Amino acid sequence: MELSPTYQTERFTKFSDTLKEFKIEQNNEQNPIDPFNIIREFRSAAGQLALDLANSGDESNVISSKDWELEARFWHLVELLLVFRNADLDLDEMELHPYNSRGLFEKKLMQDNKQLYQIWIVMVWLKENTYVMERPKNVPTSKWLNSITSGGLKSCDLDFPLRENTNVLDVKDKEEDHIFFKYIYELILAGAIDEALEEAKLSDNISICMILCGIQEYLNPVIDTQIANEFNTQQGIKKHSLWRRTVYSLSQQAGLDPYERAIYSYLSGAIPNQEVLQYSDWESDLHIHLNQILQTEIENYLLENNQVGTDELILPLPSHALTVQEVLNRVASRHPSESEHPIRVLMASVILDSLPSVIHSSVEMLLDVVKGTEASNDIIDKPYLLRIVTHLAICLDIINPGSVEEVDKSKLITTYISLLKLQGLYENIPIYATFL
Amino acid sequence: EKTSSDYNLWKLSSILFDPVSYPYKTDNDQVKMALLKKERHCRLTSWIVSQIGPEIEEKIRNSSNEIEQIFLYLLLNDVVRASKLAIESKNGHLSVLISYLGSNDPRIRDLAELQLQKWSTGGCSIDKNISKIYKLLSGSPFEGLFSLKELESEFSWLCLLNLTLCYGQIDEYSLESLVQSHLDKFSLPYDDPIG
Repeated sequence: MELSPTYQTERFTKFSDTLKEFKIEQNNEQNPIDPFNIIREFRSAAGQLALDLANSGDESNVISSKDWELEARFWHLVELLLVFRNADLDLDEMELHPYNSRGLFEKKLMQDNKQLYQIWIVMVWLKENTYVMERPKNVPTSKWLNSITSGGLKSCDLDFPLRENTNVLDVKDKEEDHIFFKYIYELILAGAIDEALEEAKLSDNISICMILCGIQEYLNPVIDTQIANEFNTQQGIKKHSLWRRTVYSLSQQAGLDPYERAIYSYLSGAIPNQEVLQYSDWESDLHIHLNQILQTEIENYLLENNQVGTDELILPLPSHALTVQEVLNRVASRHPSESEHPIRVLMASVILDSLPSVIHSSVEMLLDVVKGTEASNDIIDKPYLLRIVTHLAICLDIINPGSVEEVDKSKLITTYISLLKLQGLYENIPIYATFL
Repeated sequence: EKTSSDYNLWKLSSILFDPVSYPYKTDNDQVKMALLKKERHCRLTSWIVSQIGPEIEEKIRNSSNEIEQIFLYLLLNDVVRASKLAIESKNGHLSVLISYLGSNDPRIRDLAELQLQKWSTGGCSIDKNISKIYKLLSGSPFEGLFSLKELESEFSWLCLLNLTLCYGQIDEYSLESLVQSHLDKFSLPYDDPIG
C-alpha cells in the first residue's frame, strides 16, 4: 500500500521501463523474441527492496513493504507461463511395458502429458509463496524426559502418545511441542527432504522427515538405468498407495494433538484439520488439491502397468477437485483477508479463467472516471489498485492475450493515463499510450 | 501333491536359476537383465509367504493380543491388513512403522540405528523385540545387538531367510548376493533337501 503519494509514483517508473524494452524485442527476430533476463532483474530488485524495508522496523516501511512484495511476484508469474509458450517439454520418452519401476513411469508420464506439466508449473508458483516461520528453540535428545524420569514411559517412545486418550503431555512438553511441531508442518508444505533429515535426528523426532521422503521412488541405476540419470541411489517408499491410505487412517485417530493429525493429513494427501489450517495462507490450501489431481493421473497409469493396488486403500483419501471459487469461500470463512482482499482476488481469476469478465464490470466504472462523472469509487480511493490491474493486463498481451482481452486492457490504460496526470507523472504516459 | 516338498523342489528351481522372462523387451539390456532377476525374486517372496502361511496364521489365531498379531502378519506379505488391525486397536505407533514396509533405503537405516540409541540411552530402554526390529532394519538382525537367532527356535529356517530377503539389503544387492548375506548372518540346516 501507500506510504505517501511520493512512494506510489516510483513503482510506476520501474514497471514502465521493463514493459517498453520487452515490447521492442518481441517485434524483432534479431533480438530474443521472448526475453527472460530483464524480468528477472526487475524481479530481484522488487524483492530485495521489499524485505529491506520490513526489517528496518518502522511502520511506514511495512505498509510500503506489501506493494514491493506484490510486484516481484507478478514478474515471477509471467516468467513460468512464457517458459511454456516459448518451449513445451515432451521429455522422458522411457518405457511403458507393464513391469518397470514406479519411478520410470513417474518421469515418463509427467513430461509427456502437457496437462500434468501445466499443473506442475502452477504448483511451482504456489510452493515458493508458502511461509515458513523462524527456527525452533528446542533440539531435545530425550523426548518426554520428565515422564521418563518417573518411568511411565518405557523410553522416548511415541507409543504412549498414540495410545493415550487425551495424549500424554506435561505443561513443559506442550511448551516444547507448539513451536517445534508448527515449524515442521510449515517446512513440510515448503519441502526440502535434505534439511528435514538433518534436523529430525537432533530433535529426537527422527520419524516425521522419513514420512516426507516416502513420496520418492527408485532412482537407483541398479534397478533401471533410465532412472540412473536422476541420483545413483533409490529413495522413498515403493508402496506409495498403501502409505497414503494408512497415514490418512492414522490422521483421523484421536489422542493425538491437532498438529499430529494435521502433519499426517498433509503427508497422506488430504487438506489439514481446521484448527491448524487457519494460520496458513490461501496459496497452500489451494495447492494441496492440485496435489490430488496430479497424483490420481499418475496412479491411473500405474494401475495399467499393474503396480499400484486397490487393496492398499485402507481408509480412503478425501478426494479434491474443488474450484478456485470454493477455495476462496473456505479460506474466507477461516479468515476473510486473503479471499476478500481485492489483489488476491485478481490473482485467483487468472486461475479460474474469468479474468476478462471480472475486469469488464470494473472497466465500465473506470471509463466514467476519465469522463469525470465519478470520483467516489473504491478504486479511485485506492491508487495502487488501478496501477496493479493495468499492469497485470499489459504484460500478458505483449505477445498476444493469454488471459485478458485487448479491449479491456486498453481501457484500463486510458483511465490509468487519466490518473497519472493527477499524480504529476507524464513521462510514463507516452509508453502506455502505444498499447491503446 | 501340492502340499509336498517334491512339488516345491522342481517348481523353485525354474524360478531361481532360469529366467522368468517378460512378455516384452526392454530399451537397454541392463534394464533387461536387472528386471529379469527382480522378477524371479518377486515371485519367490510371495511363494515363501504362501508355504509358511498356515503356521503364521495358526499363531495369529492363538494370539489374542492386538500388537502381537500385528507383528505376525509382517512375516507374510500381510502388510495391508497389518495396518488395518493397528488402527482399530487404537494403536497409531504400529501403523507408522507398517507404512514403511516394502522398501529399504540408507535413510531407513539411519532411522533404525538412531531411534534405538536415543531410546536405550535417553529413555529407560525399549522392549527386547522392538530393539530386535531395529536390528533387522539397520542391516544385521542375527549379528545385531539384539539377536534374532533365537527366532529359529519358533519359526522355520525359510521364515528367517524371508526377513532378510523382503526388507534387508534388497536394492543394495542383487538377488544372488542377497541370499548369501543371510547365510553369513545365519546358516540354514543341512538336512533340508529344498533348503
